[PDB]
Amino acid sequence: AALVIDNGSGMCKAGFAGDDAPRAVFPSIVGRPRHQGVMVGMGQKDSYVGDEAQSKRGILTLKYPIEHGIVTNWDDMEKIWHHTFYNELRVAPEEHPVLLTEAPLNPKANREKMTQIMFETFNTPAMYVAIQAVLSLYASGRTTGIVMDSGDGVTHTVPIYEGYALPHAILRLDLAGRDLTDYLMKILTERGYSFTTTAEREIVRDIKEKLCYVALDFEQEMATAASSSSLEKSYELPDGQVITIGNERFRCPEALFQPSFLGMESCGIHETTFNSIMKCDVDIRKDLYANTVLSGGTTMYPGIADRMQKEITALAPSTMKIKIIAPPERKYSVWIGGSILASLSTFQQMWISKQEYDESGPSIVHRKCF
Amino acid sequence: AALVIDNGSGMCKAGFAGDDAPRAVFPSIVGRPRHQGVMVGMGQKDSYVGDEAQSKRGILTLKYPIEHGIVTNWDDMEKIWHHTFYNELRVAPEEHPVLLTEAPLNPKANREKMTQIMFETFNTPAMYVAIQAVLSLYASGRTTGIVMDSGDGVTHTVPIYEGYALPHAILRLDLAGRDLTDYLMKILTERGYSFTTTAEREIVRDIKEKLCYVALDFEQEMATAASSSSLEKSYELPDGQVITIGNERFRCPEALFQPSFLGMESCGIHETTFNSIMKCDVDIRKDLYANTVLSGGTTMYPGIADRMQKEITALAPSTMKIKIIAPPERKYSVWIGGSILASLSTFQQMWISKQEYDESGPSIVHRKCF
Amino acid sequence: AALVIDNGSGMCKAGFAGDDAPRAVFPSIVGRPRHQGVMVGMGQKDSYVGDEAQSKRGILTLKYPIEHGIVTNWDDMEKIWHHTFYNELRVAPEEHPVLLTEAPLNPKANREKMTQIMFETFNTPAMYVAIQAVLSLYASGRTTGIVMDSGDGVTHTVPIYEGYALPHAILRLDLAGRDLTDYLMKILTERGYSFTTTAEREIVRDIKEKLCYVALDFEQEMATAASSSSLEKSYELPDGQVITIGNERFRCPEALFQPSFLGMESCGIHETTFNSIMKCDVDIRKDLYANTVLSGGTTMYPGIADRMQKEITALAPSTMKIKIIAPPERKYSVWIGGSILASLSTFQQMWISKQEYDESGPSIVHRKCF
Amino acid sequence: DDPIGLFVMRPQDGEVTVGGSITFSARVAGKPPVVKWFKGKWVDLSSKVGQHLQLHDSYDRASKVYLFELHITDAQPAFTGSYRCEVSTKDKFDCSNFNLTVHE
Repeated sequence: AALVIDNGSGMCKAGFAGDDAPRAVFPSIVGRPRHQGVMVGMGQKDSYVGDEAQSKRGILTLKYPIEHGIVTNWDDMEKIWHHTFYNELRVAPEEHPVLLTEAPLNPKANREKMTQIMFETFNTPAMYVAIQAVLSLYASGRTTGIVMDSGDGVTHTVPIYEGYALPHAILRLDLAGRDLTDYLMKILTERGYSFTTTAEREIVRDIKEKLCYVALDFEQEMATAASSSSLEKSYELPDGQVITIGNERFRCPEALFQPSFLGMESCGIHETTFNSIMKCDVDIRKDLYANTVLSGGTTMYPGIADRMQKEITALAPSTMKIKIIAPPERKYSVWIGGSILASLSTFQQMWISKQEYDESGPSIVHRKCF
Repeated sequence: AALVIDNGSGMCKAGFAGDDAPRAVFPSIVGRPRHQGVMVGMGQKDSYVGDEAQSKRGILTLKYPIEHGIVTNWDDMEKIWHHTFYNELRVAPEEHPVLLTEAPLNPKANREKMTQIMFETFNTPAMYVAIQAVLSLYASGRTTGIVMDSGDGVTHTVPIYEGYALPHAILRLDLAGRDLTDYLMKILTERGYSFTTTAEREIVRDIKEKLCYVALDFEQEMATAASSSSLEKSYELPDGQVITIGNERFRCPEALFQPSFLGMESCGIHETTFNSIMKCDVDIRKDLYANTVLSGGTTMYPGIADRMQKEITALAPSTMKIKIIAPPERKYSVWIGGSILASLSTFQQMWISKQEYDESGPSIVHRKCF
Repeated sequence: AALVIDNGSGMCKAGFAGDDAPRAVFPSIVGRPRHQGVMVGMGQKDSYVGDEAQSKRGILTLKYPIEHGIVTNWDDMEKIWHHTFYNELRVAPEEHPVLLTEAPLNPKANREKMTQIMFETFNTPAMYVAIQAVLSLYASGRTTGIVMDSGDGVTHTVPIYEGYALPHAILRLDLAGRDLTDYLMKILTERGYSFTTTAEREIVRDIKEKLCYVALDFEQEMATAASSSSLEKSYELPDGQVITIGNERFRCPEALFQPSFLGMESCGIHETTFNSIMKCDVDIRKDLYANTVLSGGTTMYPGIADRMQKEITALAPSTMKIKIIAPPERKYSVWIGGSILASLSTFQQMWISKQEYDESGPSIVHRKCF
Repeated sequence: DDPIGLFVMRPQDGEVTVGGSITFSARVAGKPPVVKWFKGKWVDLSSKVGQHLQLHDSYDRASKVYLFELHITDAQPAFTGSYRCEVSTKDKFDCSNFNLTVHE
């Protein structure tokens, strides 16, 4: 048996290796009481971790440990990890090896420290760190293709041919669901609703996950915005207030397609996919166009696959057809890739060991693996 | 053991900590003989304290030590404290710690002076001052809600979420039962009955406590007041005179709801509760609406809970049903909270020690407690 | 010529384009008589507009048409505008074009309705709506920098680089002088002085404008408050009562710096400025730090520029020196910028014509301008 | 005759004095239909709601008929003109024209 933990901005996915679905999934947040409460017998609890924070959200101030694939504060992460192994998993790290997932083009310090905390803070016989794009590919069960991985933290592109990986071809994009949420809150103010607090900031995120969608054609839906009949959908808040949104709801997802709205010079998600392909050789380009794979937390919005197919086919030559595979439960695909990877016979030999860590040091992470 | 004293305007509630009800309850009044007596062998007794004054009410002039939650004269309070310990309690302050209750948004001088008098005028090993709204919550046993505390002195609102309190959200309202009494005496004159003396001023207050009730709908009862067969009741004075009131009695309670009759801009009691809730965060608002708690001397009148319920539901969204909890013996709830508060083991460590006071000074009250 | 009207919360500034100072400045308040008047020969005047309300303040109840940069009631605004033109200006809207000022991240409905009222309620050949931060920049005579705009309504930040706009970089903060006034009235109660009425509510605002100041260091002045010699000053009310304040005065301005006192998560005014700069590109950051501009009604208090200077320098790199320019008459800078904008020859073509409005409709406001 | 629209009851013409109040309503036969009230071709009454104008919508179970009401109070002389009522349903669009006259 082995443990697989998928850490990305906004959510923690954890479970046992060799199992199709993770045992526990919760948001990755740390919250502290900004307001001093006056009572006798209060448990205090300087900080709350996981869904506990969500319930007691109004009093607490929520801080995300990981921003843009980067961990802002290490101690907060430790509390989260403690929370996952003890509170939901109810298992000891000493007993089971642990697998962690890493975002592409990530700075060196985050990988070395992450292993250092795992070996020293929690005692474990072995651990391994893997790239998020490859695990999603394994979940898919496809040997060759291009993986579009976007989540709450950072959008990443990683084309794969016959297991071989091209370092030059890997592209990192600074667009993310959390970034979208800031855009979304900003867009709500024009309507007449204002959210300036982290606790209700999450509420728009909740809204975004189900209410928001991606238009097949941005220009055509906006044009039809004037006759708001089906475009406006009612939303209910914990407060009891009712929120109605029209053309505003579909443009937020558009921002990934149109970074210009966010003001950033960096190109949209479909162009970035093209850059990875342009970078790649002529021999492998034709299969990659037809093998596009979508994964991550922010890829759950409907219409993404249809719009991406449309945009990629338009920019790309008509000489070859374009197929994009975006299966359901794509958000959890990285964790599954991790669970399958751990279960493979070759992989167990390829573990960073506690014994190996102590002589060589933390720096072996880059040396041993990709 | 420990001693708990609940001081609010008009009444003194005191007793041993850990008991169901206080040992002695009497009105908070100081009275002096305005008329010179011509007798030999008279005690002379420069002042009378408590219910003793009520018996000899006609000769004496009655002065309330506390106005609007503010103590007008400090030595009068000392006389009442002396009276509460030595006369009914039959206990020494040196032997038992003493707990006092304080009103929200109350001036700094009142808390600092109160401790100064307790540490030096009466010797006691320790003492503590607590806010009235929190103690009422303890009697309830509830950990989350919004507390409407209105007493003879001043109406106060203090929303509580899971043991945490928002200082900004706390709203002070200048409405009180004593204020109502002035309105009531003014309203009696139109009928043809006039009271211009403090001694009979209390008599209308006595009338107010049982005869007066809050109408479910002000306009409908007043409309039905044209024909009076149920509205009019006969009240018997100590004098022997018979007093009958009609639509006049239900409207006095109405003024809390309608400050306009009093002539003050500030909104009614139900609007103030909304103000406190609006200040609070969206996430915690849903529990607060259904967790309303009524406490204090002037919340005694029947129909208050029913009128508040319809009014709060009307202004608030229909999405969440509203619950108002107003249990019997709500008047004594603040003292009860004090008795339970003293009882907990954790609380005793928290008491402001006599030893701590001598070096640091009276100013530590704000520093330590809320 | 042309007419320029600056409508921020609490005050109305109006005058003729091409003039250094506005013809009339008065508060933006509409007041109605709450108490019935029993006289013969009274005007009756259902409402009073402007400074007229200030003189007859005790009888009347005062309503602010604009809250947090949002107009709560449109008819009250119409009376104000009527009052600004006919009562002081003594001019006809048909004769002169009219310029109005808008706050950043303001809802769409407020801009569309405002134009609709100016085109139909008043007959004007043309009108234009501009953002408050940019007009202040013109009054300054600078085309590059960062503008900190705070007033009675809402604090807004809008960095400007060589005529370009950065919508993402623009940050709205829910802090205002009016908000400070509520904090201030609350703080007075602890000292034993209580104001619960709108009419005396402005009296503390008057107090705040001259008596309040911003401490160079919050901890050090509060520390020296123990020996209150120079920290106490006497204020005379219209009533004749005398009010003395100590450490209480400097801390109210502190709240802009420390939103925590207010109870809100959002960061203080200096942190917000950093957020706007961080968002902006690295190439233009160096000039922005030394080009800080302060504008608005609540930036009047002494020491604001000095406290901001140390705080921005401390958080910011020491690599570049920090300069803040806050010239005298900064309050009137927005109106002044409007007057200069109207004056330029290029601008007149830019005005939204009455003719353009009639066919297309109110929706052209967002289309034509920022 | 002609197709029969969405209105069971069409809005009616009426006269109002200065300082008085007048109420106009439309009934639609049985998602709930949406009603827009217009002054002239391009003026929307919903954005003109304040002390002078109120909009009221109600549903009655017994007849399966939706009643939409337009409320006018303190009717100033400036309100004299032509008003258009438009109601939209899942499969149909319809409008009606009525005139409001203010005397004095």
